[PDB]
Amino acid sequence: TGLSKEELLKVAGSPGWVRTRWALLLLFWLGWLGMLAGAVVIIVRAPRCRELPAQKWWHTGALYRIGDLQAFQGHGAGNLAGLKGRLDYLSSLKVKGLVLGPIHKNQKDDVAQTDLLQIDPNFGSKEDFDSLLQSAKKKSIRVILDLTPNYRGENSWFSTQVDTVATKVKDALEFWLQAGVDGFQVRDIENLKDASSFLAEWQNITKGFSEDRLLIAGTNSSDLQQILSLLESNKDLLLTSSYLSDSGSTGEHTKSLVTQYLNATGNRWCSWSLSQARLLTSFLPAQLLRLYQLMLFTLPGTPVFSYGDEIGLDAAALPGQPMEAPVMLWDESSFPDIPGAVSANMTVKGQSEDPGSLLSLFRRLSDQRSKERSLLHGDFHAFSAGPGLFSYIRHWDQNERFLVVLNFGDVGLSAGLQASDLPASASLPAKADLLLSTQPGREEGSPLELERLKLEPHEGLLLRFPYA
Amino acid sequence: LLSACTIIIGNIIGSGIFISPKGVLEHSGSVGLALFVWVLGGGVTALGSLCYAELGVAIPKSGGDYAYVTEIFGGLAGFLLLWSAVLIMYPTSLAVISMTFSNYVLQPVFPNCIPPTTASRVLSMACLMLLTWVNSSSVRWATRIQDMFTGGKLLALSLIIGVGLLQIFQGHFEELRPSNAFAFWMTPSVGHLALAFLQGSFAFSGWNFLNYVTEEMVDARKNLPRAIFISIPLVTFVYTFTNIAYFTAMSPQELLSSNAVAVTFGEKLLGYFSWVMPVSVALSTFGGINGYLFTYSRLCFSGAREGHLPSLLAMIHVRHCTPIPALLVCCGATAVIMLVGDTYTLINYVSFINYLCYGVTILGLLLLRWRRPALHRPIKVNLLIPVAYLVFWAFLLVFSFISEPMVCGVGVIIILTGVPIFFLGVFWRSKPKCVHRLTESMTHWGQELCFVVYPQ
Ligand SMILES: *[C@@H]1O[C@H](CO)[C@@H](O)[C@H](O)[C@H]1NC(C)=O
Ligand SMILES: *[C@@H]1O[C@H](CO)[C@@H](O)[C@H](O)[C@H]1NC(C)=O
Ligand SMILES: *[C@@H]1O[C@H](CO)[C@@H](O)[C@H](O)[C@H]1NC(C)=O
Ligand SMILES: *[C@@H]1O[C@H](CO)[C@@H](O)[C@H](O)[C@H]1NC(C)=O
Repeated sequence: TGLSKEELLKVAGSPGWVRTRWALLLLFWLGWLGMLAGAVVIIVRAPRCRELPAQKWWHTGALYRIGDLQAFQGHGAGNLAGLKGRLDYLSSLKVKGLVLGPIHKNQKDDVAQTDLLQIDPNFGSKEDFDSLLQSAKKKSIRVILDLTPNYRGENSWFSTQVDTVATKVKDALEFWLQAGVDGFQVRDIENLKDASSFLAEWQNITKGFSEDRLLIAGTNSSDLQQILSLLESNKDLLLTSSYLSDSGSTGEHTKSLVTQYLNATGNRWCSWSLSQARLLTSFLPAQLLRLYQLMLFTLPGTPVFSYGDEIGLDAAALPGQPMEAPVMLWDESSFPDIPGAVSANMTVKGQSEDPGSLLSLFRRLSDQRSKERSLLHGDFHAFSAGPGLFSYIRHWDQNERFLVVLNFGDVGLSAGLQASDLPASASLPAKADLLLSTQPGREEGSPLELERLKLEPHEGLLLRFPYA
Repeated sequence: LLSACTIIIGNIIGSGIFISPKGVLEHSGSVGLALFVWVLGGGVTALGSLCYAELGVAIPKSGGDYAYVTEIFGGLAGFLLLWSAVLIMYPTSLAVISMTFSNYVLQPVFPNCIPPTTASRVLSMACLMLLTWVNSSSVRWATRIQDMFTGGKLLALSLIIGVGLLQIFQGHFEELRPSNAFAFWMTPSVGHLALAFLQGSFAFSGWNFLNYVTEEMVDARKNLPRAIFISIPLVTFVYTFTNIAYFTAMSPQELLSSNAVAVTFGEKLLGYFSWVMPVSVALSTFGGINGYLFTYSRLCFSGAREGHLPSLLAMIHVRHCTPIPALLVCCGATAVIMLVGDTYTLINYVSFINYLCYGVTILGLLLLRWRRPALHRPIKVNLLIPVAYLVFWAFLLVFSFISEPMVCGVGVIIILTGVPIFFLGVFWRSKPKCVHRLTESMTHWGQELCFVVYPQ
């Protein structure tokens, strides 16, 4: 081998090399100090995270109204105990609440007889309700009771004086919050005179017990003025109204309805539903159901769905079902009155194993709404659409962005996406992925151009693109 | 025996439990599958360690895989293994540890949005330069700081285990129930299990280093197998308990969406005192880097002792007796690789090459057993252990090439490129006056620049 001797190296490295090492050592130390300084400078001048808004429990999923327990299960099982076996199914839908009932004792149009503190024995006993809460609580399915004083009569608030009715509601509240309910709902507040004062009082009491209790109000008015006239005093009140009841099959009109309603109220939390106690199918055709369900989940708010909506159940398309409380179809034998009148597409059993079924669309959408940060509390920005299109972006801070395009028309169009209508941090990209489409025939997970995109009639596309 | 046991535990344990859980979870798809992967890795590392111990007690020569492979196969395979050591596992491991140190430091500052890449890379490089200078400065200081680093890492692990025990005592085991533990959010394909195993085997890396020091204990034959039996299952249990504590602390998405598991664990479970423990994990990463530098220098000494590597990589300083050229070379190599990719890809790459080298050496042991049965071996192992290791290694490698082919392919390319340089360096022994003149000129320039001499 070849090397320099220890004594030879000492002689060689003595005269001038010592200065070189000190200069290199000083230079390397100086570079390290500046390198650390640069990182701290970059760290200080770096964009900061946005604070989370600390969402409540009625923010991370839909609500699943249950108008009548008798028709939810059918004959021989219309009881709270029988309902306890359905919570596995509901948790598959991943709803975050049930507007159960109403179940208070009410024979017919009798103010004195009507007692909101006692459960009617037909629906079960108090122990059954308590057992229902624990199973629901263990499954994180918060139960919301309904407290409409008159549900078997024509008028929901009686034709007599309403002051005693108000006291009954307040007495029911303090009792039922003691029981352990996680909210309340009152329907048809049009017939209630000076309803703004009562709503403020009830919301005051409900929020007084805890900060995780909500009050839900429902009225059939379809114009923006009375809705605002009811929300001017109260700001933390979920109000379900027939505001979107009329469809018109026009994307521009729906775009106006949603944008104006948000603009009038600012950006407060809302609840998106087509009525108070009616299903989607009462106002829409068969081909629009897969379209509206995509719109309701992706909009900023808490979607409210009636029972039998995930399957698109209809009462006018199948005889023997009253329009108020259609019988839920659980299987081919769920309607024994008219055998052979039901199919496999109209039952939940026949749609759980079908990827293209309506229920499958519900389950994947409900999953995305319940977990993604953009859909939970992201900002909603809607830009210019086509002649009958409707599109918006769901962005939140640095998290993944979402884009949804809906074609309410019956004629194939093009995207026509226009820039200069989004903030600099939410600018659309040239290429974006594709999560799901309302109809089969599209390649999921395939990045798709955003300038030559074309819309099939009655089609809604959900697309995702991360920060740009 | 107990002192050797502590040596094995200290060498095996390291800042791998702070990087593994996210990668293991992202592929397993469920808590129970992740725990099964952890325990399977903890058993397979025990099997490999036992077989390596048999090999080491068979040949009293020291040097680890390098020496054993040079003995059984020859010069070509030994130099290929040394090439893989100097090029892949040491630099990638150092880069990974530095990157996780930077991530763990910067995560509290930015809890939800990812920190800028430039700041993280700069911080990692600064930590690396500080460690290289510290190791070049002295040796007694270096080992004292290494001991306190080990103290910090064991303190961090003990606090994590204690907090997990306190939380499980009070009754927070919602995720651990079989209804929620086996809540698969994605069907795991065989490649996903293979990649999860590769990610989770990074925590056990370094269990081979006991063979690197085979020449410095008394009565290795008696204590060594018992040392493995006491040590490695204890390490597996410790990792299992740490994963259990992490899972009681969070939820699948609540943990996967985190760039640093331990800091979020501290900030959501420990409370206001959380600030202390990320410092502990950073100190653990410091210790990992220091130990890796020590093993690197010892490996270079062993490599230049035989003569495939140039002699300049084993020279010590005249005063401080430290091999600064190798340290600078590796610092440059890791600084180069760091500014390329991410922790996930680097972990997959280094774990795959780790397993390839382990399988190659184990096959060498099998070949030695078949060819030469007559030599005195103090301990004898039943053939089921090596055949099981061979079949698992084969399945793992085929799964690795099939699932994610780029990293394994490029690693194979780089190790294969070590053959022509070996042939032109060692197998080509008639170098002309030009090559010898260039070699001696570089030698003298290195001597006069670094002020280092050949060890006596
Ligand atoms: C609501 O409750 C608070 C708490 O006592 C009270 O001060 C306030 O006057 C109440 N408002 C109404 C409208 O009852
Ligand atoms: C809404 O309720 C009012 C009150 O009785 C009624 O006059 C009106 O016809 C209802 N409209 C609809 C669309 O139900
Ligand atoms: C909201 O309404 C106000 C008042 O008409 C108008 O000036 C403003 O442009 C509207 N904003 C949007 C986003 O429509
Ligand atoms: C299911 O099949 C029935 C029978 O032909 C049909 O009437 C119905 O439209 C089908 N449903 C869907 C969603 O295609």
